[PDB]
Amino acid sequence: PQITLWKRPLVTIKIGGQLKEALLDTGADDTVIEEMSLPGRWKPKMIGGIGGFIKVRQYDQIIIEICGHKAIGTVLVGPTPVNIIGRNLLTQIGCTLNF
Amino acid sequence: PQITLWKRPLVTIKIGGQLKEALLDTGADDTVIEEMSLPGRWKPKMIGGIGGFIKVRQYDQIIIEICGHKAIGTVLVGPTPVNIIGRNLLTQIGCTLNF
Ligand SMILES: O=C1C(=O)N(Cc2cccc(O)c2)[C@H]2CNC[C@@H]2N1Cc1cccc(O)c1
Ligand SMILES: [Cl-]
Ligand SMILES: [Cl-]
Ligand SMILES: [Cl-]
Repeated sequence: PQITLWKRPLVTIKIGGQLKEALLDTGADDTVIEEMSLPGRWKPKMIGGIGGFIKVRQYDQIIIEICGHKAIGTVLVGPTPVNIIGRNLLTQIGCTLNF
Repeated sequence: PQITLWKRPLVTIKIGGQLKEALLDTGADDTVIEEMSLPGRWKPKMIGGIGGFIKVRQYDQIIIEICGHKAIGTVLVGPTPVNIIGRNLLTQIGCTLNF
């Protein structure tokens, strides 16, 4: 699809068998999702936000659907204001910026 | 142009007679620039996300040139670690997400 930016670019994702709303965020290096259960071992990760740094949990090779497009990759879990699909997965689904 | 997301989508902007590097950020509602002088009245605002909030100065009707495209809108100025072009200006240059 082509998504304009007059409103927040919110889409539906599927992760852990559940539908969630998430923001397509080209300003985010990484994908971060609100607290939920994911399989496997995790590693620590620091995000640098506009207001400061924050530590989250990194899960690798997680299955996730974004607007119906299947992806498998790194998902961070922590206290994000909104679920964020960052560049790591935007690249997987072939998303570009155009003007 | 078409901009892939393998790396941060940084572009050159011209604002207030100055050249700066800024991030095209579809997850940002607003545009926020590091400390600099801008003309006109301003009012204080708080903007935030995963790492906390920062206090910024809101300037309205500011002309910017983003990667060669002129636009006008509100620009926030404050202690942001990265210059951010948000949706309020991305729309004006015709920027969309495509996949
Ligand atoms: O921390 C923030 C942040 O505060 N904002 C909000 C913001 C920032 C500037 C202006 C505005 O109106 C809103 C977000 C927006 N996209 C990534 C901005 N980030 C960075 C981020 C987020 C998640 C994962 C990452 O790897 C990086
Ligand atoms: Cl990944
Ligand atoms: Cl505006
Ligand atoms: Cl449009």
